[PDB]
Amino acid sequence: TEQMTLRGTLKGHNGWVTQIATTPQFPDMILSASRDKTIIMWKLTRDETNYGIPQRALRGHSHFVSDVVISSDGQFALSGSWDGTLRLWDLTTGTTTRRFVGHTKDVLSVAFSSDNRQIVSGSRDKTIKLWNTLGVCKYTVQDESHSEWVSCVRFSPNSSNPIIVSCGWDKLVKVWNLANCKLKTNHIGHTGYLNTVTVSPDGSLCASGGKDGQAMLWDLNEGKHLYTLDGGDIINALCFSPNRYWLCAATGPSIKIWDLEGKIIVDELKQEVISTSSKAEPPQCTSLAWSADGQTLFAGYTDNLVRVWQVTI
Amino acid sequence: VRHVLLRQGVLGIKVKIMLPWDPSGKIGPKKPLPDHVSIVEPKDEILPTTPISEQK
Repeated sequence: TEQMTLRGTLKGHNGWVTQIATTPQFPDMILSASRDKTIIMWKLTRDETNYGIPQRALRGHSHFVSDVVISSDGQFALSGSWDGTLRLWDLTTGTTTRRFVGHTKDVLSVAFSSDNRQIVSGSRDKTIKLWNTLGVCKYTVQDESHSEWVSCVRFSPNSSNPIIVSCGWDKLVKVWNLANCKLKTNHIGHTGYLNTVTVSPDGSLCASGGKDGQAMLWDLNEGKHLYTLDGGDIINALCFSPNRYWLCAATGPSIKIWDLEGKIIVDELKQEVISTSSKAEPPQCTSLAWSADGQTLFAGYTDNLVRVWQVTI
Repeated sequence: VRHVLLRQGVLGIKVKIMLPWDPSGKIGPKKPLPDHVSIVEPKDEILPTTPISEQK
């Protein structure tokens, strides 16, 4: 039966792992961000003595790098940072193409479109904003926006239509359609602020979570509240699987991998159980991302490590 | 400080007065409080949320 083994663990950070992402073009790369103010590009050897080595280290920020995302070609990479700026990397030696100037506060969330021509940003400005790849502002959203910090935005894969998700700490999830830039809907739910949201690879769903730590499911186009599940104390990051209908929820002491059909927990990932006391005996898990193979998944922790796992039958 | 004379010697007057503005304006003296620098604290706190979908 499909179950999990502890694969290995990476090392090479002085700051807490904030995000991880992986391009399906090169699954032999993997990319990471951290509060050591650098994004590290790795070189994955599949030896079990290690599991990878840092290849290069991209440098140049004056505050944390919150979120990071790959290009659809894997030849570019983009970052959002708490210095209020973004950078557009050339992941071959270094040498930033462009830095995006204009925010008054942190840039928390960021994402990179499928056509590689639209780039969004969530900010503690309380503004979602759109960005040309030339590094200028196609649009700015300041009407019908969140009344609190913007937690996470997403580009939605679709048949062709433009839809983007937005969720803030005002305990609401707003869906936006481009070329009118209007509220498609407002979804109400979750007591306490929202941390994260993520969209299905098919794109008709929004799995949302927050302080509540409950996983509520919404319909993108039907606009209906499907159901709610108790996901534990707090869920900081979510990521669907590419080759299954699972959903992997990142809670503090454990990662909870959920089968969706039927609705049940498959397993709970436990890491090293080393004796420590008392407020967070293991480090909290904060980010996670699947590989495109779907065999292996990765995790971000606050001990500066990325723990690897692998599915075993 | 101002000196005032009389038929017997001099008398010294001194006056010291403390400016009150902290909310706003002119603005003349700066808005923070002087000796104990206070934390200016607004308040809001409500929730009535329940799950629903409301289309716009």
